[PDB]
Amino acid sequence: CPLMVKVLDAVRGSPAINVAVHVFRKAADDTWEPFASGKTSESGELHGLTTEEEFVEGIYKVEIDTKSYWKALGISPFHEHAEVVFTANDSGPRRYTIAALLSPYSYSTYAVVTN
Amino acid sequence: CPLMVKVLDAVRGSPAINVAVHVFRKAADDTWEPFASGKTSESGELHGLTTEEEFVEGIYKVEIDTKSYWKALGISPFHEHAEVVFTANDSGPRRYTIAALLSPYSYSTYAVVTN
Amino acid sequence: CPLMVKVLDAVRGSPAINVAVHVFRKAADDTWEPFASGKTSESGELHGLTTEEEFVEGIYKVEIDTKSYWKALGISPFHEHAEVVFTANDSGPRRYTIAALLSPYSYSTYAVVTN
Amino acid sequence: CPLMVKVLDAVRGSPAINVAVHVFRKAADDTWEPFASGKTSESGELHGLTTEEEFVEGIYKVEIDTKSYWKALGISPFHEHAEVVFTANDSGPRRYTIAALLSPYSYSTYAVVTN
Repeated sequence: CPLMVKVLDAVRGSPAINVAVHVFRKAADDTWEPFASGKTSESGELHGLTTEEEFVEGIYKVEIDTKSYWKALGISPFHEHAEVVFTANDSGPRRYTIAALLSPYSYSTYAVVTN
Repeated sequence: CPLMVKVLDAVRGSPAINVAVHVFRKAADDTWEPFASGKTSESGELHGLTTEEEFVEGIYKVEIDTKSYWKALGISPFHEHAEVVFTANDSGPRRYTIAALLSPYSYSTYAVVTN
Repeated sequence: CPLMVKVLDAVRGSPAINVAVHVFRKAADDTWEPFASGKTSESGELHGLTTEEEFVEGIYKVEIDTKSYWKALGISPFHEHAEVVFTANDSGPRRYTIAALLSPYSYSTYAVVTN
Repeated sequence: CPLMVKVLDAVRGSPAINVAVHVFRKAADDTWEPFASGKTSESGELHGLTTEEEFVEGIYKVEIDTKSYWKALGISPFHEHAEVVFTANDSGPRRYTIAALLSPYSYSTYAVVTN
């Protein structure tokens, strides 16, 4: 599991469950190519998006579909999405945890990168 | 104005208005002595807490009364208050802005220290 | 000034100065069209990006060029940029402040929407 | 494990290791009584602070000794401590994860509360 996404709801103090996550990788033509996607579990985590073989060096974008999450809770939020754009594996393979803490008019994102 | 406090509401996307703020200074007996207090304005800011003369080097605590703010909005919060403890240090002229971004189960606090 | 961008540096406790900011508007072909851009001032703020006339309802993206900011300071960052995607909605008069608090491996973004 | 503390370093994108954590509980005389303490592990987590029997209803303060952590990394930070003050178990026993994301001039704290 070289890439994991974790999403927390800062209004309820709970994992954000069933949040759609789309990962893209920048292609040589500079466009965003679909790479992997999934939904967060009951723990607010999304495991198994990729493998060490497929997760090569590159620029990746993790799009967390926060607006659909808040709309299902009856909240009209500010953001469409939370986006996390980063270069991965440029100094060799690493394990990445991308976390997002959500509120209707704010989000925080952090990364924990381990070798 | 050497010390200003700013509070933002991440649920409503607005300044957090009428939030009580208490500032304390650590005494020689290691207890916290009341130093200044007020309520945030319509802009979520609290100005005029102290003066350059009174705001000497020392350890200060800013307590932002977040629970009463959320309860007034009908929202169940986690924290009793947001706390910011810091040492004021003279290293040329300084102005301190202590900011807090609030959500019911999370807060971020930052300081902007300028000359 | 219906749209303002503010950027803060959580490592130095200062406004993030000379940060490039690019604003885009979603077009009918679903691509992102350049809309406005600038660099943050000495106060970490970027004013005058647009006018009430031009800033119509639509989906906007604010890209804050955080990686170039950290690299100029000699700090190894995680993100390529901080991204803020939102819909501008007319529901009475509105002023949008898009803020970003930056650290090398994390950022918080919030919006203050006032009348 | 009804109470766990997790600390992350937002400058390095790593767990914050060997961070001292002190927990206090408000006594009937309104003073803060020592309750539990420990140091974060290699994963930035602190487990085993208390038991379901000992972690009764009350107001608790989690003091994370951030200044000593940054000073060991050669950084003179703004805050003395990160403090998290909350009422626990007032609607019956709950499991609490108290997380803190650290930077030299800012900290964010969130809680994940599960039944």
